[PDB]
Amino acid sequence: PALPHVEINQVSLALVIRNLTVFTMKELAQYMKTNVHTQANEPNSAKKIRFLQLIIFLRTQFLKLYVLVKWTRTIKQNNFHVLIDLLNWFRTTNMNVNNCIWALKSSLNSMTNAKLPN
Amino acid sequence: PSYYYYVDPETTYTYQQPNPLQDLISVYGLDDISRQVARTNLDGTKAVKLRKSYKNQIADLSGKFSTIPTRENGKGGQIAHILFQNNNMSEQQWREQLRNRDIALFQPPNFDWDLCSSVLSQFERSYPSE
Amino acid sequence: MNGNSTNNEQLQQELATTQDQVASIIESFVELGVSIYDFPGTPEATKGMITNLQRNVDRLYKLNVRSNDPQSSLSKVDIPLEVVQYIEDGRNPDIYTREFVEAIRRSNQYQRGKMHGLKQLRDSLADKIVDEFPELKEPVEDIIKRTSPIDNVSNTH
Amino acid sequence: DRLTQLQICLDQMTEQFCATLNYIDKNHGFERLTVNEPQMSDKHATVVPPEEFSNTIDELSTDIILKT
Repeated sequence: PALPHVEINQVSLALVIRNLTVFTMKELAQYMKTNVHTQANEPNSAKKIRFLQLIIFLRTQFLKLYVLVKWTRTIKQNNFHVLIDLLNWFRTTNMNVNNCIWALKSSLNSMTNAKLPN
Repeated sequence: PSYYYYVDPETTYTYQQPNPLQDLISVYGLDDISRQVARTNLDGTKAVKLRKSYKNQIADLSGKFSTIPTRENGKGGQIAHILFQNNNMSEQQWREQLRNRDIALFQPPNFDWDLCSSVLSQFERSYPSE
Repeated sequence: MNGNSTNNEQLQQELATTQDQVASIIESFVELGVSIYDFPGTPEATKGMITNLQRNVDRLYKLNVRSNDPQSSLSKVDIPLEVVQYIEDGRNPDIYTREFVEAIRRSNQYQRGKMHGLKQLRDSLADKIVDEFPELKEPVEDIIKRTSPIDNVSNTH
Repeated sequence: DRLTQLQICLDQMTEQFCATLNYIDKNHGFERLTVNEPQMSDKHATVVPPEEFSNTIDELSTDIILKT
């Protein structure tokens, strides 16, 4: 049966892979350009500590990507959007029984102005 | 016989499409998703409860991690904001152009390798412990 | 269905090769991290960690070009923000599928209960009306058979 | 004065209709299609015993037709 497909707040996995790759080597470049010059404010030991922190952060981000690709591997038919469309259909239908009630109530509130008293 | 208003024998009504009476999991073929995450198997046997963390997902990789990087332990970041950023010739040529304009950030002069060799050569002896 | 089946199979192969490339990157990261922590200070170790970075960068090449090649089902993968921010909380992403399908079932059962309750109200009203009004029994039964049509999308479960 | 009571009775019909719809929309439960499917409950959902649920349905219906 027909389900209205929603395009709100989804993204392709290729787009987030591309975004993660450009972000990780942009951060590699940004750590690269700032650590060219060594001063008393930035000793090379602190440079190595910062490099260790950055590679730990990048390892964390790629671990998150690994968990995401495992999660996509859990779904076999790649029909998660079918589930989302079904839930959005449920959101529309649950309100419909409230919508007819509110239609009747609005009908009454428009009806109150139309009598002719004793 | 007296006709009654808006009660018309030729007026007919059908069920909703899809019908919520039936199990809509099976109508859209979602039963594979159902029993793979079910807390109890559909034979009277209780199924395994899913873990709170994703430690079982990352259990097959050997690494230095023993805890779970979260938002609240100061190990993760707001990476989803970055991850949700978005911007004749045949389809082969145009897709080559797309993939190669996704390579221009991945090569020097953006990532000069002599500069990185000299800079990470600056690391002195031993690991200072903090 | 054949095209969908081979798309899912090729997608599974793509997911597997992305997973093993990511695993290789993570292994290289822990290798260069312990190389930094266990640095001997030698130029050979400097070249070794340069080499580790080189393999990481070319792995990034290979999984970026596979994120943009025409033969890619990774564009066909549908990913919301809730699953990726759900992982960033450190909490298990299959719960998101579990809780999500449980929300589907919970809403379905709420709707089915409302469905049966409306049916109970309808037929109780009908029986009571035909008890009070015998002259209206034929329009009530006509309304009942009209508003309870033959099931063609309800016989399947 | 009789027509005034008639109009009061008419919008009492309408109030009874919307009240019955509100009751059947809010205080219905969650029905088992089979016995093996899980039955879950919500603390934010007004669950009622089904027998007195049907009794309240009956008394709502009978007050509708006694007003009729």
